[PDB]
Amino acid sequence: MRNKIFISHATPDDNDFTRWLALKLIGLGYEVWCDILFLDKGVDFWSNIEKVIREDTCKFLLVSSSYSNQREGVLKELAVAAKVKKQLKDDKFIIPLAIDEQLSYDDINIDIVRLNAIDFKMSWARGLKDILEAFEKQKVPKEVADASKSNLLYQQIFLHDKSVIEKEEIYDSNWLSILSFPEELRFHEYNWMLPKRFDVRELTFPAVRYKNYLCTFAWAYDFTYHLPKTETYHKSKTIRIPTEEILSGSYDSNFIRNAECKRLIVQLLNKAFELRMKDKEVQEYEMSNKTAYWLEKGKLEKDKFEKTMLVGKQKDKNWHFAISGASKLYPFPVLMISSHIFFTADGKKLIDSSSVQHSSRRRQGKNWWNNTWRTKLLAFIKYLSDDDTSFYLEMGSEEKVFVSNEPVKFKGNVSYNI
Amino acid sequence: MKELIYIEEPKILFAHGQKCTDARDGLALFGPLNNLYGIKSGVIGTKQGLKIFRDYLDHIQKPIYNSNSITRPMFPGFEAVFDCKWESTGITFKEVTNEDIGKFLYNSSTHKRTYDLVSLFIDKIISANKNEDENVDVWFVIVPDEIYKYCRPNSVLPKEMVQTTYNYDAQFHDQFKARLLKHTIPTQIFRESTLAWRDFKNAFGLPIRDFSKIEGHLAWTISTAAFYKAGGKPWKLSDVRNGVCYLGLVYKKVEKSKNPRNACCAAQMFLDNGDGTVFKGEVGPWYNPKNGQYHLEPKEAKALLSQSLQSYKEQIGEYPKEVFIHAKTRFNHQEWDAFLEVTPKETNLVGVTISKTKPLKLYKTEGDYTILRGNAYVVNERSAFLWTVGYVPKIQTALSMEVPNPLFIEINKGEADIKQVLKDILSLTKLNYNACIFADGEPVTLRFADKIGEILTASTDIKTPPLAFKYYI
Amino acid sequence: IFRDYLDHIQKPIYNSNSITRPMFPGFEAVFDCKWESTGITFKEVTNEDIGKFLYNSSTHKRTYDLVSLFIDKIISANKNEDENVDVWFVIVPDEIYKYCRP
RNA sequence: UUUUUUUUUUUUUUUUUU
DNA sequence: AAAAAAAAAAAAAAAA
Repeated sequence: MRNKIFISHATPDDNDFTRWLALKLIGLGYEVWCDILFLDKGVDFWSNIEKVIREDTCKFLLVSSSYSNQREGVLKELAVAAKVKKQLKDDKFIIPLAIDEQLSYDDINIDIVRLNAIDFKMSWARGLKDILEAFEKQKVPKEVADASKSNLLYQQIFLHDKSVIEKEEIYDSNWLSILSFPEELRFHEYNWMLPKRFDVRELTFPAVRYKNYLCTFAWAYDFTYHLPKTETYHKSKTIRIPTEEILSGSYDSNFIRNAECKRLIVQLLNKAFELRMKDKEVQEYEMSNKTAYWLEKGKLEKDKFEKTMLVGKQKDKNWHFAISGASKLYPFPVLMISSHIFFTADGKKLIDSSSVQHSSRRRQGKNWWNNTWRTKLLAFIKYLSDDDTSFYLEMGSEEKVFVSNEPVKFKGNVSYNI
Repeated sequence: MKELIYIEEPKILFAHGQKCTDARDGLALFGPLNNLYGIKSGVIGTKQGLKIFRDYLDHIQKPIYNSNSITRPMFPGFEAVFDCKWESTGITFKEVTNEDIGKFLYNSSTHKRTYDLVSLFIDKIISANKNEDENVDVWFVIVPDEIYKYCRPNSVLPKEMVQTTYNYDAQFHDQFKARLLKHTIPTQIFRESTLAWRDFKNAFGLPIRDFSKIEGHLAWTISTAAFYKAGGKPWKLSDVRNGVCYLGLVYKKVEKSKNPRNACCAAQMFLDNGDGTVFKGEVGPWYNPKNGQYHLEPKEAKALLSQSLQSYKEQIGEYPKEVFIHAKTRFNHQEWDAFLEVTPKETNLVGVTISKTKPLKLYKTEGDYTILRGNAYVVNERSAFLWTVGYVPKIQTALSMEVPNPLFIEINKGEADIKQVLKDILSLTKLNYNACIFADGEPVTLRFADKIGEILTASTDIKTPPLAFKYYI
Repeated sequence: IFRDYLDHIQKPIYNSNSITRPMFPGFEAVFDCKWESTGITFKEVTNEDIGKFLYNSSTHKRTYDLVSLFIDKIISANKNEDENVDVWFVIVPDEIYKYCRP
C-alpha cells in the first residue's frame, strides 16, 4: 500500500525548506521520503527513488524555487511522478509548493504551470496549514502524531555529524610550574640599620619590610651596596624558616600567619619576575593595574624568536606581543602569564592614545586563533628561558627560583575534530 | 598531566515533552510550551521610525537565512516557530514628533536631557496604558540614533548643536525601565540601527552595523525576547532536581546618594508543584553601607534569605531541602552565621562563589580551535574550574572568539559535592531569555540579577518592585 | 463552574424565541477571537480563608478584608508572574453578595 | 540598548606592617 | 602611602 510522501527538491540549495518541512511532517505522523533524510549514499539510490515513486508514494510534493525549477534530477522525478499520476488516474497527486518570491507563477515549469501550488512565499505556517488541510481532505494515509519520531530522525541524521566523541587530548596552559624554592625564608632585623624612609623596590634583590623584619630569600649582606650600614649585622638575628613548611601549611605562629606568609612569597616572586624582565632588557608598558613586557623591533633576528613572528607590521603600526606575569601559590606554586598586543608608531615609542591602542589590538586579534596565541606565548616563554628546560628568578647571590619553561599540561578524555 | 573531567551537555525541554540540546533548533521544530494566542503590540515613536518597525515585522513574518545554517540555524518565520500570531496589523501606534525629541535632546546637561527624553516616552506610554481601549502586550520603544549617541553617561554633546533630573542616571535604558516599574508594563527598547540597518551607512558606504550574515540570529534574538515579554515560555530545564532552589546575589553601586550604599539584589530559580520551572526575581533590595564592603550586614541578610525561603514555601508548601546560593563575591562568616539562623534544620545551606578573574587559559596542542565546552579541572572537593565558554560541535564554532576563560567555582560555605555544583551551573547557563543563543558565558542568575540591579539602582524612588523579569530584560 | 460555562460558550447557545433575541452562534463564530479554557492563569482562594473574613459582624471591615484578599493576589500575579492576562475574572461566592452589601 | 564574547581603561575596599 | 588580593562602572570593536 502506498503510504509514503515524496518531497522532491534541489538538493544543494533547498536544504533548509526541505529539512524543516520533512521534520514537521514526520512529527505530524506522515511518512516522508527524501534524499537529505537518508544518511549515506550509493549507486543504488538513482534506481531506488524510481521504484519509490512507482510503488510506495501516495502523494508527491514538489518544492518550487528558482533553483529546483530547472534541475535535471528534479525534472526526471517530476516526469516519473506525472506518469504515475496518469497511471493511478488520480489528478490530485502532485502538490507543488512555491517558496520563492522571485519565481512568479508565470515562470513555472511546464509540468507544473496548470497545477495549483500551495503558497509558501508569505507564511510558512499558512502553507503548512494548507498542506495539512489538503492531506486530511484527500484522506492520505496517516499515523498518530508523534514528535518523538521527528526528534529521533533529527538525532540520527542532523547535531549528528557534530557529536561528543571520546579520545584523549592534551592541552597547554598558561601556567609555568615552579620547580624549587630557596630552602629558608630570611627575616633580618635591620631596624635602625635600614632607614625607615627608604624604598625596597630599588634593592638589588627582592625584599619586603614587615614590622622591623626585612623578608627575603637573599643572604644577610646582599644589600650592602644600597645599604652601607648593613656591614655590621649579625646573622643569628634571622628568623629563617623552612619555606617548604609554609608551602605545606605546617608553619604558623604569632610572629607570622601562613596566609600573610604566603603573600610575602607572592610579592617577592613578582618583584623577582620584573627584575628578571629588566635583566632580559625587554621594555614595558604600564597597564591600569599591572605592567606588560614587550620587545623592540630588531632585537630578535628578523623580529622573530624560533620560527614564529613576535613583532610585526600593520599599515603604519608596529605590533608587539607582550606578557604579564603573576605568581600564584594556591593551586600549586605557579606563575600565571597573560598575553597582550601593543602597537607603536615607529617600533620603539608607544602610541599614547589608549583608545587607539585598544581598537588596533581588537583589529589585530580579530584573526588570532588558538595556534596564534599558544604558539606566540610558548615562543616568548622559551625566549625567556636560560636553558632548554627551565629558567631561574634571581633571589640572591646564591638563591634562585627554578621555574619550568613549559606550561602545565592537563589530560582531557573528550575532544573533537574540525 | 592532570585529570580533566567532562560533564554532559545539558538538555532543555520543549513542547510535547521533547528534549533538545540546542535552543534554536529545538524551538524551530517543536515550538514553545504555552499557547500564547497573539501578541498585541504597541509602538512609540516618530513616523520615520514606524515604517522601519513595520518593515522588520514583515521581514520576520517571512523566513530568513544566515550565511551558514550549521553555525547559525535558519529562521523559519515568527508564526512558524512560535505558532502564535504577530502581524503588522493591529499595532497601536503612539506619536513622538521630531520637534519634541530635538527640543530636549540638544541640552548641555546630560542628566536633564536624559530625564526629559525618558519623561517624553513614559508619559505617552502611561497615557496609552491608562486612557485607551486598545490592549498592548509589549511596548516596543523605537529610539533614534541621536538619542543613542547623546543620552548616556560620559556623552559629550558637540558644541555646534548644543541649543540649551540629577537624581537619575544618564543611561536612557536603565532609567526608562526603572520608572515603568510601578505600572507593570512590559517594554523593549529598539535602536533604529537594530532595525533595518541597511539605511544607516558609514563614509565607506557599507552599513555601520552590517548584519548581512547574522540576520537569522538577529531575528532569533528579537523574536525570543518579544515572545518572552508577552508572557511566553520558550524553553525550560529538565535535569534540575526537586527541592533545589538556587538564588543569586549580586552587588551594584548607587551613585546618587552619598556613600555608594552598594545595593544588593537577587534572582531566584526553583521548581513548582508539577514539572514547570519558576525563574523569577527575589527582589527586596537590601542596601549595604561602606564604600566597598560588598558583604551584607546580618539584618539584611536575614531578611533576604527569609524572603527567598518564603517565596518557595508559598509555592510548594515546604521549605527547600537543599539550596545553592551563588554569588560573584566570597562569603564572610558574618553573613553565613546570619543565614544559618533563618534556615531550619532540614535545609542544607550552600554558599558558592563564581568568578573569571584568574587567567587559566587551556590551549590545545594543535589546531585553530579551542577547548570543548564542559571540560572541568577539579582542584579539590571544594574548588574547580568549569569551561562554560568554549567549543561545542553543534554550533560548529566556539562561543568565544579568542581562547576562552573558564569559571572558578568554589564551595565557600556548606558542604556540597563539587560534581553536582558543576552539573547545575552549566545547566543554569541555558535559561537566557533575553537572547536565543546555544549557551551563555555565565549562569543566568548572576546575569539577570546583574540586569535587575542595573535597573533598580537608576531610580531612588522605587518601592516594592515587581519580581518578574519581563519588566527588566 | 467558570470552566463549564466557557465550554458552553464556544458552542452555539439557543434561547426560547430567536425572533425576539437572535441566537448566540458561539464566541469564535461572531467575534472570531480565541477564548478557550486553555491558558487560564488560575489563582486559588481557599474556602477557609474566604470564610474567615466573611463571618464578621462589621460590614465595612469584612468588605475591606474581602477586597484586600483578592486584590493582593491580583497584584502579585500581575507583577510577579511571567504570564500576561488581558482580563482578570473575579468569581465571588453568593454568600458574600448576600452578606457584604450595605 | 537584539546580542554575546574578548579586551582595554580607571576607580575602590579589606587584611596586615610602618 | 605603599603593596597584593578582590571588587565594580564605562567604552570600544567584532563577531555571533
